[PDB]
Amino acid sequence: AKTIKITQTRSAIGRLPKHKATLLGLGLRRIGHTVEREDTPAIRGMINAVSFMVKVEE
Amino acid sequence: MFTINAEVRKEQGKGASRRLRAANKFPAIIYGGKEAPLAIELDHDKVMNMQAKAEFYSEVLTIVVDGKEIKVKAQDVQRHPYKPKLQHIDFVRA
Amino acid sequence: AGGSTRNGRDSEAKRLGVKRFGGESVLAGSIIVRQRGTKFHAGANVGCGRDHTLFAKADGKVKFEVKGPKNRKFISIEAE
Amino acid sequence: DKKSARIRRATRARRKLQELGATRLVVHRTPRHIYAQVIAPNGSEVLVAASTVEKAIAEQLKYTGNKDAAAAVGKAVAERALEKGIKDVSFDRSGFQYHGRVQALADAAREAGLQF
Amino acid sequence: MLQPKRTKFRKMHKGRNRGLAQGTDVSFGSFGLKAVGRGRLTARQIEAARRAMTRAVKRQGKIWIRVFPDKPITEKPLAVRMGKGKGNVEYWVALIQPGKVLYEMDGVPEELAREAFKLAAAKLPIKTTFVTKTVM
RNA sequence: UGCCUGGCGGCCGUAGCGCGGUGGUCCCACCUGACCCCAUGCCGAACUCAGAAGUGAAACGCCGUAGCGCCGAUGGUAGUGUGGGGUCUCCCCAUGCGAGAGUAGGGAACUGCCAGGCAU
RNA sequence: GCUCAACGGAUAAAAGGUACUCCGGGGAUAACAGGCUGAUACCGCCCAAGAGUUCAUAUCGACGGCGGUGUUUGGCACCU
RNA sequence: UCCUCCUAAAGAGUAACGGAGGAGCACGAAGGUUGGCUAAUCCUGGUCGGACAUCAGGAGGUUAGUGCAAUGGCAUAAGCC
RNA sequence: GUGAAGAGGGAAACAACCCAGACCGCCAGCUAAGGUCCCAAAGUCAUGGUUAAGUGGGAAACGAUGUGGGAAGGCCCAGAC
Ligand SMILES: [Mg+2]
Ligand SMILES: [Mg+2]
Ligand SMILES: [Mg+2]
Ligand SMILES: [Mg+2]
Ligand SMILES: [Mg+2]
Ligand SMILES: [Mg+2]
Ligand SMILES: [Mg+2]
Ligand SMILES: [Mg+2]
Ligand SMILES: [Mg+2]
Ligand SMILES: [Mg+2]
Ligand SMILES: [Mg+2]
Ligand SMILES: [Mg+2]
Ligand SMILES: [Mg+2]
Ligand SMILES: [Mg+2]
Ligand SMILES: [Mg+2]
Ligand SMILES: [Mg+2]
Ligand SMILES: [Mg+2]
Ligand SMILES: [Mg+2]
Ligand SMILES: [Mg+2]
Ligand SMILES: [Mg+2]
Ligand SMILES: [Mg+2]
Ligand SMILES: [Mg+2]
Ligand SMILES: [Mg+2]
Ligand SMILES: [Mg+2]
Ligand SMILES: [Mg+2]
Ligand SMILES: [Mg+2]
Ligand SMILES: [Mg+2]
Ligand SMILES: [Mg+2]
Ligand SMILES: [Mg+2]
Ligand SMILES: [Mg+2]
Ligand SMILES: [Mg+2]
Ligand SMILES: [Mg+2]
Ligand SMILES: [Mg+2]
Ligand SMILES: [Mg+2]
Ligand SMILES: [Mg+2]
Repeated sequence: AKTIKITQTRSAIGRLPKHKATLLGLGLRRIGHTVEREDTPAIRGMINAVSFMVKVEE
Repeated sequence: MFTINAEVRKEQGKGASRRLRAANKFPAIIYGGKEAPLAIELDHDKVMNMQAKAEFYSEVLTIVVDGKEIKVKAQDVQRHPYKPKLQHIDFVRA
Repeated sequence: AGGSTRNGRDSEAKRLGVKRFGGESVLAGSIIVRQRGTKFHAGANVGCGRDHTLFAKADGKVKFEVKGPKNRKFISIEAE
Repeated sequence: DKKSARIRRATRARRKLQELGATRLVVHRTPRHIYAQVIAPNGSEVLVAASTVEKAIAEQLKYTGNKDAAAAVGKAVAERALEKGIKDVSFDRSGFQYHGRVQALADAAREAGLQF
Repeated sequence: MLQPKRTKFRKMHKGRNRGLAQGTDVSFGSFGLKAVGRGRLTARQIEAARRAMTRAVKRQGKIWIRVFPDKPITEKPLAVRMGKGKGNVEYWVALIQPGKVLYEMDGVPEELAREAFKLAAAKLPIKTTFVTKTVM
């Protein structure tokens, strides 16, 4: 029901604590980890914040 | 008389204005009168040649956008700080 | 070798500022602002201390607002 | 000048009653007339009012700007306030001295039943 | 040598010199010497370039100086360790951004102003250019 | 309901100044007098009282007026959060936010409660 | 009732010398040398007011500017 | 040791043998309250009287004042009787 | 943020830079930065330009008919240079 695929494509080692908390909010754990989340503006805001290191699929 | 050809800007802001000045253009705006302000973009080398005359900043100019001539006057121009180039021009509808 | 200085001093930081911001529910007596002067002013249900400290006389939410002809900044407590 | 200094002289106690939430009696004094009105604690509407410009008060009098007129005004505004159920107010002198016609008015309102 | 007569304070932080300039257009005179590069000048560099264009015009015409050295520059003496207070004020500079008009000139022809401002820019560390007045 | 005026507010310069005009039935103001209430570090100037002959001169109110003050877009520019890059004292690219100053222009306030007067 | 002001105040009450010296430790910290840097120094260069009978550039070169070396005086304290 | 500003990066806080200044008190009224008042400076005229006392008017509108350093405040005055 | 307390791959070598966080095993596969003539794994790939300096593969003021591209200009078959 309006759900999208989010895939972590880069590492989170040297990243900010806020970006690591954003990946925790998305539930991404490792690279290539594809997760399936609903499509809200809050989700789109986390994807906006880490768009450099994720890949949103649809 | 100076006849200048223009196109309506599809997008605005810093990235667009930088990208026009990359591609040898520069934005301008026509305002004044009862009509809404119109965000145009110009070729730089033509207008840089045309503006060297004081006739440019005195006479009434014709701007063609979508084949629709608009008689204006040069209200204000923003120049590059140390290069002979133009950033932005204000046109007041005469 | 040689020299000296005359500019070594400074005082301790008094920790002023706004302790409770707007829309922030407080108890009666809670310090809202510590300040030197009346940079802010006391509005409804808000008292001004000896050192121009703004405290809440009642319970409720903090309301910042600009009133008066001089455009001075008033702090009031909305009821809650 | 005199009007402005009277307002400056009054605007401290007016703001004090403004933050006290006090229903407030406002006196205004002229050489010919004297005015009174009871104002809600919001300061935007009145409750009762009396003056020497009213016919029902001025026609019983010799001159509108003496102490006997001021006492008749404070009596009438007190009897209207108690008719409307307003009992406890706070007297705003409005930059005048508590003296003469103002004092005779407030003493008349105290005697007629207001409590201030 | 230009220098403030009074100052509220004797010393100043080193600061930075980023941003574009404001005195861009030729305001007063007809011809101008505009800075293109970035940096700091001094009262010596200013007065040497002023002498070189005053002599190049044979005191004909009028020369404005748009800049003024108001920033004090400290130095520590030789064989002094890095502590023990801020160094002593040695000279005065003016922070120069790109676009700042440094000098103006009129009463002379254009080619004479070109060769005068060229003799002046040869006394300056930063890269300059020649500009003229403009309507609007 | 209309007009005018007074009081108390709301709002806090699109509300303030300036310039010109205008108002006196009422209101207001000045104004007359003061042994008294009361007052002057002298003075009825002020404060206050008793009044109402005169005048709207001043003040005040109203109307007009863009000399200002004020307000003020659109676009652009500066800056900057994140990511990346370069020739790395400083800048650029993608993206998001986006001024200030200035311009066009606006603009000679708006509104509530009560009371009185004249009209209706 | 304490200029306990060395101001969270070692005691009511305390200055110095050691090239006659000694122990524990430190390259956490100095002197030598090395290192980084290159202010200074040295060597170049740019503009050219003038001097050079005239003539800036035969030789010099004011006012100012840009570099190089690591070579002096120094800075730091990374090795010992 | 203590106070004020900057450094301090628009909450707080934030170092250096960093940049600049002060404090180790005073007051029985210089406190409280009620009532009232509103400056600096300049211009003109005016006995001694003068750049500058005091007096009268006008501009200005706090550029003054705050027991003392600086900052923040202050006209409802926290300033002055 | 990393190292410290963190190995692996790259930057020739190079704690702190770039990519990326090692439970163990496999003579399996895909990729990151960075790379693909040989040392030394992978393009002597394709298409269109530039450079002649081994620039690349170390440096400024300044100097110069080096060379490529663009926009404009003033003389010119009444004959330009
Ligand atoms: Mg950007
Ligand atoms: Mg008028
Ligand atoms: Mg009188
Ligand atoms: Mg009049
Ligand atoms: Mg904008
Ligand atoms: Mg703006
Ligand atoms: Mg106005
Ligand atoms: Mg008006
Ligand atoms: Mg101690
Ligand atoms: Mg101690
Ligand atoms: Mg030993
Ligand atoms: Mg060591
Ligand atoms: Mg060590
Ligand atoms: Mg050594
Ligand atoms: Mg070196
Ligand atoms: Mg010769
Ligand atoms: Mg030579
Ligand atoms: Mg020299
Ligand atoms: Mg050596
Ligand atoms: Mg050395
Ligand atoms: Mg160290
Ligand atoms: Mg060694
Ligand atoms: Mg802070
Ligand atoms: Mg901060
Ligand atoms: Mg008082
Ligand atoms: Mg005098
Ligand atoms: Mg006091
Ligand atoms: Mg490692
Ligand atoms: Mg490695
Ligand atoms: Mg290397
Ligand atoms: Mg290796
Ligand atoms: Mg593969
Ligand atoms: Mg690759
Ligand atoms: Mg191979
Ligand atoms: Mg090939």
